[PDB]
This record gives sequence, structure tokens and C-alpha cells, in this order.
Amino acid sequence: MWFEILPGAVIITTLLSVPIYAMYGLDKLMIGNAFRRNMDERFSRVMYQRDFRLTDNPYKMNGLDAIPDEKTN
Amino acid sequence: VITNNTTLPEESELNVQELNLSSAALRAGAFHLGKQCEQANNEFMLCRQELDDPRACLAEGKAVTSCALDFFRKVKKTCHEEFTQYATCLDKSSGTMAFSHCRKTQGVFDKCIKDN
Amino acid sequence: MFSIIFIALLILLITTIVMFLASILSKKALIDREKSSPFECGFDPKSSSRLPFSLRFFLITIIFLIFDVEIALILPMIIIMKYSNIMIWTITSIIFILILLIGLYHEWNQGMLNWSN
Amino acid sequence: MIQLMLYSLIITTSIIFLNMIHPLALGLTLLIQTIFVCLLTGLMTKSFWYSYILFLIFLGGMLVLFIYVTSLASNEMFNLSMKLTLFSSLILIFMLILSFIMDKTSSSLFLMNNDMQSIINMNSYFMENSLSLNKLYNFPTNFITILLMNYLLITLIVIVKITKLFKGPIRMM
Amino acid sequence: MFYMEFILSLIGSLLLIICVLVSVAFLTLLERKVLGYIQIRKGPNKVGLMGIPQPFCDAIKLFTKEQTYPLLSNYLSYYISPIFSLFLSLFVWMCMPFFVKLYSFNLGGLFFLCCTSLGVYTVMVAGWSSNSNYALLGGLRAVAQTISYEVSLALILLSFIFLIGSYNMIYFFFYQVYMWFLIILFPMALVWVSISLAETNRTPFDFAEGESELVSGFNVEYSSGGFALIFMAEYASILFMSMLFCVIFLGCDVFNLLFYMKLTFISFVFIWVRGTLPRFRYDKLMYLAWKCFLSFSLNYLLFFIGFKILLFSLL
Amino acid sequence: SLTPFLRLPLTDLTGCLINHQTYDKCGKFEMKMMECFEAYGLERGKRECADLISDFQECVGMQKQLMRFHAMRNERYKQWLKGERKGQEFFADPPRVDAY
Amino acid sequence: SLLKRAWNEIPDIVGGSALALAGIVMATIGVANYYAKDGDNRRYKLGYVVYRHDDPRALKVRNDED
Amino acid sequence: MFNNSSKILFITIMIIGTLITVTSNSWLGAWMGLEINLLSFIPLLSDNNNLMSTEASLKYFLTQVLASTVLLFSSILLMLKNNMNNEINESFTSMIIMSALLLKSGAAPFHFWFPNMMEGLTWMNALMLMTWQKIAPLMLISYLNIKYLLLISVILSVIIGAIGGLNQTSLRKLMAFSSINHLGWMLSSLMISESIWLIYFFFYSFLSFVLTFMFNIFKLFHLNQLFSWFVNSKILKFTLFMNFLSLGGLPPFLGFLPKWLVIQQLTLCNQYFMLTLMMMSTLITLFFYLRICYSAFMMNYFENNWIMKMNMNSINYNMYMIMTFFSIFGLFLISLFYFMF
Amino acid sequence: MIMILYWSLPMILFILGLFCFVSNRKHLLSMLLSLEFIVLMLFFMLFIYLNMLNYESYFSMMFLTFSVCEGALGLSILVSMIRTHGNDYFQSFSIM
Ligand SMILES: COC1=C(OC)C(=O)C(C/C=C(\C)CC/C=C(\C)CC/C=C(\C)CC/C=C(\C)CC/C=C(\C)CC/C=C(/C)CC/C=C(\C)CC/C=C(\C)CCC=C(C)C)=C(C)C1=O
Repeated sequence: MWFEILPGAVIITTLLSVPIYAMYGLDKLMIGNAFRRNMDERFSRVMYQRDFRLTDNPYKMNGLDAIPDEKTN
Repeated sequence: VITNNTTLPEESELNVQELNLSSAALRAGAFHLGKQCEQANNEFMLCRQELDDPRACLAEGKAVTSCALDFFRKVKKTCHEEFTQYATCLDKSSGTMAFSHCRKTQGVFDKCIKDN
Repeated sequence: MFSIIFIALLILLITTIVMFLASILSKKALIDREKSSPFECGFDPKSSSRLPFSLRFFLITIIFLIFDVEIALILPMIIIMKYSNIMIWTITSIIFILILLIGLYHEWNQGMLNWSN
Repeated sequence: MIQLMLYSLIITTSIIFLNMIHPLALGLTLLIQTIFVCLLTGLMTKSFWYSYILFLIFLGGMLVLFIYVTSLASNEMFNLSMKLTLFSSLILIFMLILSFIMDKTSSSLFLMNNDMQSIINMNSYFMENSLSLNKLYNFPTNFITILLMNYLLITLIVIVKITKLFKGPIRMM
Repeated sequence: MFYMEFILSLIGSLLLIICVLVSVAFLTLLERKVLGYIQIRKGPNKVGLMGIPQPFCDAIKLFTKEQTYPLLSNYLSYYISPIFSLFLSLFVWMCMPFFVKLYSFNLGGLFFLCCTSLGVYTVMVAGWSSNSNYALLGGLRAVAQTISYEVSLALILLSFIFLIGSYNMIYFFFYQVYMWFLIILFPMALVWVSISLAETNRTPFDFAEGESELVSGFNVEYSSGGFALIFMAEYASILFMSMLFCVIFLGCDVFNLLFYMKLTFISFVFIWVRGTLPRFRYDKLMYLAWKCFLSFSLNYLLFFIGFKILLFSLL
Repeated sequence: SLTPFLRLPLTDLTGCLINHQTYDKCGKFEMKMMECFEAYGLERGKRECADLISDFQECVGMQKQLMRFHAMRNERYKQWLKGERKGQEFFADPPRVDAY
Repeated sequence: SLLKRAWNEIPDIVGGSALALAGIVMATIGVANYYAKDGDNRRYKLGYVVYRHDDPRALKVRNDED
Repeated sequence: MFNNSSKILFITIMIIGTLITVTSNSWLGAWMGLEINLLSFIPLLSDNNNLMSTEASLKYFLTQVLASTVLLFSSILLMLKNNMNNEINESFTSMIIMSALLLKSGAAPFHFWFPNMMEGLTWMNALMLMTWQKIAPLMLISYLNIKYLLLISVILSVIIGAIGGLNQTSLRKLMAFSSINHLGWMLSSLMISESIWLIYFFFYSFLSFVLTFMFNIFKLFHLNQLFSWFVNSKILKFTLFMNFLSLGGLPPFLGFLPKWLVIQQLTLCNQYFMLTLMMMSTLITLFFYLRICYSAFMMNYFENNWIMKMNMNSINYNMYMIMTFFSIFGLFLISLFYFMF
Repeated sequence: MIMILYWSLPMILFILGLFCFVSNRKHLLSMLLSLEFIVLMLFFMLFIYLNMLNYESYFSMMFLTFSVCEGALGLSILVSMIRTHGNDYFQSFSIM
């Protein structure tokens, strides 16, 4: 009667999957972005400084609307 | 090390219209942007390597930023909706802003820019 | 780093609280001269545990120190394969692993890897 | 900032280390310090690659000497020194106080961290340890590594000959 | 913004900490049920409903039970060793790869090597601090384990590292997108499990505990509080090392659900083996590591140095 | 750098051990100086390389600049502790992060 | 014989060395193949590399398709 | 190189270690060669048949480890301030390097370990220590240019090296104090040139190479053994001991030529006062050499009579007799030598 | 001074290492314990100097290789100590 094992395995499977599925939830709710920036390479860090400076929030994106639309020439 | 006799350009000259455009927005237009400003970029980047004086490449640098700002005015004029979706996807799809995830939305933009 | 240190401290505090709860939550009874005596299968012990404990893998123990310090020189391999000259990288790496194997097989054949007997 | 506090701890643990007598008391003091020095070195470098290596190397030496301590100096004694605890705790707080009221832009080490480097430095955008460890395996410095190899292997012949395994185990007779 | 970022990193570690701490409680139940079914037994079935609350029903006892103050032990060392055993077990989890960033950890593979080695001191100090003959034999039986598995462990990690190109664990995902390294590395997978057992000191390599050779090994002189943390720290090691097998040989799709179906299965394998094999002989392990595994592992560095070189020419 | 007397082929082994010639701000500064040592020899070079040695040392050792920096900081603190500065205007405006 | 004794006593060192010997062989193919393609000159360069049309290196630009 | 194939290796690796040091164009490279040299000598030095030998293997190890440790300490410090392997104007940081090197070679102020480790060495071990191990240390001191520190070591070396030797009877311990004196002459010769030092060292090693064999071939370790030593022709025994006079630098013999060239150059460099203290102190060194010759110059002794026969190794003796011949008649070959001009 | 603000601490630590290497402790192992303490501090300074160079830290591996061998050799001599004297106490050795 091998069913009785499964209740043990379901709990461990769920509990260990809570963190990654929680931060994916928390980040969206609290950053607005599912994933956080990856400071793995100098270029990634460098640009991260750039975003943090311009918008004052690295996870708020500055689309084309930040560009001055017209120049009087 | 900087002394009085060392000549730095005046503040007004260094002032010039800047991009101030976030990372994900930049990475979106990278491939189409690059094909256009390559002439300025290579001219700028070539001197900077051979000659390592920032004030010497001051003139070329203004060309590079102008070309970048010139490109986005076109994008702002036509594909504004598409570019924002591509950038939004590229930003909100992974922590690295990899192109490998957003191939679909990318296609939408590439067809907009090649039709306009 | 500085993030990791903070969480390293925070965890250590948390785990520390756990016994500090256990030390209080634990039932408390008067300690006896026999309750705290060591366990050695119910018969009083002849010999302190702090007597010199003889060693037989001493030779391997020293060889362990060495072999690790060559792990410091193989680990960088991957990181510098895209950036190095292939002949120099290839040649040197091989004559690194052959040297290790030859050393190992030499001692294995000499019987040093066997314990003191 | 923690760099100064790292300075205080490494000093503090060194003062007590001068006063340890029991070999294991020395070992515990040394092990704690190997953590800090490993941490401190990576602050002033482009990567922590060497702290990992140093930490790993010494831990190998930490175990082995316990094995010999537990065979040679097994029966020895500790003595809590109220002079020592007060003295270290006295200076430790004293040093920690300074680090809060220190011009800690001046105390920072001038060695260029990875972020301390310019943005133009094209060589700083590669893998974290590519260039630094590079010429360890390129002409001509590679031969130095090769020289170590014999040196390490020749060492491996020295220990067995000094040791003379066959004439018995080791006991503190 | 940036100020907010590190707040999330705290939450993740705390979330990962409580989740791991909870799982090791339920792992111990799973160990008893599965090990109770490989043996034709039923396993814990009465307490609460169908036995599920069993591990909690034991955590009560191990904490309402008195501390033991051994007469001949250096009490402070004897009292602290459980803390660092549990701390080192939880701390090594911060390097477990997440695509939703938790910690960057370039050179994460090394960070594994450092942390796992530390786990020996806690056993080592606990045994010597207890100041009992069996406890000391347990401690020195544990140290001799490190002398064996430690060197071969690094080399086998290096082989996997050559395949991915870096010490960052994230890259295992990209290279295991079409297939699983289990196929390419079948003998190493089989060898790696063997060394993984030594890491966690399990049957057939159960020497630190040494049950039925030493009465209870280095735990022989611990009780309610200290012994519990030693126990939890033990099963946290199994859980992580099982996961580290899933990121290396079984896809490393941390965000997919199946990855956690896989993770429990490898945990089952660790229990499965405990119910199959008798314990090795204290010396046969050390001979095994140096006579066979070390020679084996070095042989494939050449195989993978050549293969990477050959593959480099084509690409 | 030292001059071995022997100068057998072994010196080739350890000659290139530590250098500045691999992607360094002082690569050109040292090559000139050390070249001048080769032209004039060691002992006479120490008397003809006044500029090259000082420049190279002020490029690597950097004592000359770090020891400017403290004079500025100390003189900023000395002014304040004398009351010549104020708390509100103690420091100047910080540089932009995306610079240097 | 010898082959038999080892193959009976320590089969792993024979099989392991069999694959180790494989490494040297196909390392010798790949390394020779590498200079049979002039792979020192790599079509994709780390960093932003710009040459002048008259520089000697500008002649050696590897011309590929994708 | 006496017992097994392994001893052959350690000798060679010693040569490689020394060469790496003296061919290194930087302090760090030089320091590495010292480490190579360190472990090449210890296994040659350690033998478990002797309780004394392992003690010798210790004192050397602790001393050399400390020396290389402090040596590396200063070298890092030296180029932390100058950023060069060389210091433009010598100062304290360069003195510290000198102190380590002298201890590495057992000069006067830090010689204590050197005789006190000679009790438990075989003669062939002492030769490797006395001659070869002093190459690498002394050869690096030629780079450093501190005068007073180097000058002080010379003055103490000749004094301590001589006065200490009067009280010994163990030939191994006696030769150590004798070697400390000859070390003093080197350092004096090292502040003036090296070619003299290279010449002087070669002759010093030559004489020590000879005296070691005579004790090594006939296994003599104490003064009494010299008188009890049996030789067929007392003329032969009389002549073998005439090498000590050369080691004393008496002009009729070859062993003075080295001392002679060190004076013709020190005097040329106006170091008159140094030579007075040195040459005067060499007399005391010449003294206890004569105490050995008491067993040869008088040439009829009361000797134990359960030996009629000499049992000696051929090849060592064959090479020893050749070396001895020049050690007595080597002076007229100064014409040939062209390394002094 | 520059040397006092940046290089003082490691040097002060180094000399404290030496004063351990000379103090009177019964067991020879007390020398080995303090031996790799000093090596740990030598690494620290050497790592300061190597980082004044942009990319020269690879020499740290060279230093570590010699660090273990002197410790490994230092440990072997202790083993040979035991099997002639029976114990490693300093006071057990002939004072000469
Ligand atoms: C007869 O022949 C035989 C032998 O020969 C003698 C054998 O040896 C054996 C040997 C058998 C084995 C070795 C089996 C393996 C078992 C062992 C090694 C040890 C036995 C113990 C177990 C299996 C239990 C496992 C669990 C533990 C030991 C404790 C671990 C710690 C745990 C679970 C705590 C986790 C922490 C948490 C925060 C979880 C969530 C919350 C709690 C626990 C809180 C609990 C309650 C509260 C806080 C109260 C709050 C109340 C209010 C607010 C009102 C057999 C089978 C045999 O047949």
C-alpha cells in the first residue's frame, strides 16, 4: 500500500517551492518587476547606476516620453 | 593633478542635450540604433583609443549623442506603441534583459521599423 | 558580501535564540554526580579521552595538505581558456594532470597510501 | 563602516592570540582571524576569488593540525584571564567608537575596487577573474607554474622519506 | 529603488530559512515512512492524522527535555557546537541559484566548497568537547572522512564546471535546456552521489554517528537542545546536497514545478540507499577516495580538457 | 629591478614574474625609466633617472597624490573645528555617480 | 600477462585511463585543427575594437557570414 | 648522495634551488629559490638512527623558516615604498633585509643556531651546510649596500668565530666556529668586490672540502680520536695534517693565496683598520688548528695497540689525496690563475 | 603618513606573529600554530602590494604553494621528532 508515502512528499515539494514562487510574487507587488537586476557583470552594474540616477528608481523604466520631443532648431 | 594651467573647456560647452533613457529602453533599439550611428561611433571610439584625452574627443562625442537622440525621435514619431511593448517585455521578462525570452514582441517591432 | 554578512549574522542570532528557548523551555531537575558522569556503556571509564590518541593515517594527512594546494591551480583553468594561448594552456594543463597522476600512482605503487601496519 | 570594524577585530584577535597557550585556543583564535583576513582582502580587490582560495587552503591546514594536536598536545589546560577579557573588550569598544567618529573617507584604502575603476576601462568588462589569473598559464610565466609542479611532487617525495611510514604509528610515548 | 532592494533580499533568506527549516522536519517523517516501507513495515501512522504531524510531535519532546551538563566537558564549547552546525547548514543555501535573484554569487561553486568543509569542525569540536571516548572516536572518524572526500570533491566539481564555462550556478540552466548532463556524466553522477553521501555522513558512509560501532558517535553526549540542532543540521545537508544534484544533472529549471518533484525524488534516493547498503569499513573509504575516485576524477579532466579544446576549435 | 650576477638561463624562468607591462596606467612610465637604466646601467642610471624614477613612483606608489588628499581633508576639518566652517555647508556638492 | 592482471585487479584505472588517453588524442586533433583554421583571429572580439583602414591588422579581418 | 636514489634527487634540487635564487632579477623570485633550497636540505639532514640528527633537522628549520619569512616581509615593504626591486638610497627597510640574510647564513650576531646544530650532522652533511648553503645568502647581500651593518657583522664574526672555537673539542663543532671566521672574511670581501669573494669562496670551499673528507674517510669526531688514529707512515699522517696550516692561511701553502688577495684589495680600498681586527683575530683561529696538529707534528705517540691496520675507502681517499697535494703545493700555480687581474 | 594610514596595521600584526614564534610554550606545535599565523599576515601585505598593480594578483597562488610546503615540511619534521624522542616538548631537546 504505497499511497501513504505521498502525503509526505507533497508537503516537502510544496514547502520548498514557496520561496521562489513567493519572491516572484513579492517583487511584482513591491518592485513592479518580477525579477531583480543581476549584478553579475560590470556592464550590468554600470547601467544599474545609470537607471538609479535618472529615474531615482532602477526598476522604473524611462520610455521615449523622457526624450524632449521637439527642438526648435 | 589638475592645475590652473591645465586647460579644461568651459561649462557651457560641455552642456548638450542628453538621452536620459533607461537601460531597457536602450537595449530595445540597440540593433537598429547601431546600424545608423556606426559612422559617428567608430569615429568617436577610434580617437578615444588612440588618443586618451577626454577633452580631445569632445567634438566627436556630441555627434554620437545627437545621432542617438535623432534615432529615437523617429521611433517616437511612428512605432511608439510597439517600442514600448518591446522595451516593457525586455525589462520585465528576466533579470538580465536577455533577448532570448522576448523574441515574439521583438518581431512586432522589427516589422514596424521595416515597414516605416 | 555586505549583504551576506548581515544575513549571516541574522541567521546566527536566530539559531542562537533557538537553544536560548530550549535552555528555558527545558525541564529543570537537580543535577546528580552520576547524571553528568560520562557515557561509556554504564561502566566507569578507565581512561580520559584526553590521552594521546595514536594515528595511522598521518602520512595521508600530510598528503592531503599538498593535494589541495594543487586544487588552487586547476580551478582557474576554465576561467582563462577563452583568453589564453591554446598551446600553452593545453600543454601546461596536461603536464599538470599527468604530474598529479604520476605522483599518485608512484606512491600507490610504493604502498604509502596504505595505512600504517 | 565595516572596514574599520574589520580593522578593530583583526587587531583584537591578534592581541589575544599573543596570549594563548593551549594549542586549541590558538587554533580557534587563528580560525576566527582567517575568516576576517579573507573577508578583508576581498574588499580591496576586483574579486573575492583569492579569499575563497585562501580560505579553502587554510581550512585544509586547520584540520590536519587538530589531528596532530589531538594526538600530541591532547592533555592541556585553559585559563580564563580576566585581565585579557577586560583588556580586549576595553580596547575593542574603544576602537569601535573611533570607527563611528572617523573620517572614513580618509581611512579607506586607495586600492582600486572593481567599481572604483573608471567606466572607460574596457578591460574591466570581462569575466570577473579572466585577465588577472590569465598569465599564470601563458608564456613565459607558465614555466613557474610548471616549476611548482615538480616542487610539489618533489615535496611529495620528501614527506614519505622523512616520515618513514613502515617503522610504526605516531603516539606521544 | 536600491534601498528597497536589500529589504527583499532579507525576506528571501528568511523565507528560504523557515521553508528549509520546516522541510527538514517533514523530511524526517518522509525518511521514516519510506524507510518503513522499504522494510515491509508501515511506518509512523497513528499520531495526529495518518502520521503527518509526527515530526512536530517530536520537536516538542526534544525541547521540553533537560539539557545535559557533562562533568568532564568544556561546557562552553560543548554548548556552542550545535549552533554552528545548524548555522552552516542553513547558510550554504544562500548560494542556491534563483532566476529571481537572491544573491549574485559569481564563484558560487567555490562557496559550496568552503561551506561544506566547515561542517566538519562542528562535528569535530562537538566530539572533542564532549570529552567521552566514543565522542572523540566519532570526531576523529569524521575528520578522516574529510581527508578522503575533500580532494576528490573539488576535482569532480571542476569537471562539471568545464562544461558550463564559469563558476556561476545559473549557467547550468542554459546548458541543460535540450538535455540533462546525467547522460554525459553518468559515472560521475553515480560517483557524485557516493561522495554526496560522505558529505552528509550517511550509510554506507555513516562514521561520525557510527551507530553500532560507536554507541552514537559524536552525538553520544548530547541531549534535548543540542542534540536536536545537530539532527536538523544533519537533514538540512541532505536536502541541499539533493538539490545540488538536481541543478547539476537534472535540468536546473528552478522556476518550474517539476524541479521540486525531482528534488524530493533525490531525497528519496538518499533514504532509499540507507535501506539497501551496509556501512563501509572505516579504512576502505579512505582507500576508495584516493585509490579509485581521485584517479578516476583526474582521468576525465583530460577527457573534458580535450573535449572542450576540440569543441572550442569548432566553435 | 635587480641584476643577477649569474644570468644563466634560469633567469629567463623567473624574469617576467612581476611587472607593470600588462594593461597598466604606468606601463609607459616604467618602460621609459627602466629603458634608461639599460642605457646607462644600474649604478649610473640611479643618477641620470631623476625624473623617470620620480614620475614612475608617483604613478604606482601614488604617495605624492594621496598625501595631497589628506592635506585637503585635514584642512577642511581644521577649518570647521576652528569654527571657520559651518555644519550646514561642510562638504561641497558630491560628484555624479556616473563619472570618473 | 600484464593487461589481464590490471583488468582483473583495478579495472577502473584501465577504463579511466582509456578515456584519459581519449582526451590526449582528441585534444591533439582539436589543437591542430585550431591552427588549421587560424583560430587566433576570431571573428567576434571582446570589447569595442576599431582599426584604421591602413593598419596591418585591418587586412586580417576574418570575413564570415553570420 | 650516499645511500639511495632519493638522496641523488635532493642534491640536484638543492642546486636548482640555489641557482634560482642567484639568477633571479627580483626579490620575490629570489625568495622562492630559498624555499626550494629549504626542503632540499632537510631530508638530506634528517636520519632517525640518531636522536641528535632530528634535533639538527629542527633548529635549521625554525631558523630558516623565520629568515625567509622576515626576508619576504621586508622585500614586500621595500617595494611598497620604492615600487622598485632596488632602493635609490639605502635606509632602514634595506637594513632589515640584510639582517635576515645574515641570520640565513649564520653571521656573527645571529650565528648561535649554526654551531649548535652541528652536533648531529654527518661530515658530508656539514660540507653541504658549510659551503653550499652559504652561496645563496651571501650572494644576495652583494646587492644591498649598507656598510655599518655589514661592517659590524664582520668584526663580530671574526671575534666570536675565533674565541668560541678555542673551547671546543668536537671537530664538527670546532669547524663550525672555524667556518664562522672564514664567513667574516667573505663579508669583508663582499663590501669591496665580488670577484675576490667568488675567488675567496672557491678556495674556502676547497679547503673545507678537503678537511671534511679526512674526517669523513676515517670517521673522526673528537680530538682524542686524532691521537688514537693509526697510520702506517707517521710521515704520511704528518703531511695530511699540513692542510690545517693552509686553512690557517700560512703563505708557504695554497690556503694563504685567498687571504692574500683579500688584503691586496682591502688595503687598496683603504680599509686598513678592518684588516687589523680581522688578521689579528685570525691568529686565534690559527691557534686551535695547531691544537689539532699536536697529533701530527710531534710524531711518536702513545697509542692504543689493538689496531695495526688502516681500512679506508679508495675513491674518496683517491680524490682526497689529489686535493691534498695542491693544498700543499698549490702556490706555484698562481701564475696560471688569471682571475685576479 | 601614507605608510601609517595604510600599511601600519599589517606590519604591527606581523611582528606580533614573530613574538608568538619565539615565546616559551611547551609543545613544538605552538611554533607551527604561530607559523601559519605569520603566513596569513604575509599574504595580507603581499596582497596589498600586488593590487597596486592592476592585474598581478595571480602571484598569490605562487606564495600559497610555498606556504603549505613549509607547513607540510614543518609537520613532517615533527613526525620524525616523535619517533626518536617520543614527545615534542621543547624542554626535552638537548639544550645545545
Ligand atoms: C531494533 O533494531 C533497530 C535499531 O537497533 C537499536 C536501530 O538503531 C534503528 C535506528 C533508526 C533510525 C536511525 C531512524 C532515523 C531516526 C533518528 C536518527 C532519530 C529519531 C527522531 C526522529 C525520526 C524525529 C525527527 C525530528 C527530530 C529529531 C527533531 C527535528 C526538529 C524539528 C522537527 C523542529 C523543526 C522546527 C520548526 C520551527 C517546525 C515548525 C514548528 C514547531 C516544531 C513548533 C512546535 C510547537 C510549538 C512552538 C508550541 C506553540 C504552542 C502555542 C503557541 C500554544 C531501527 C529502525 C531498528 O529497528
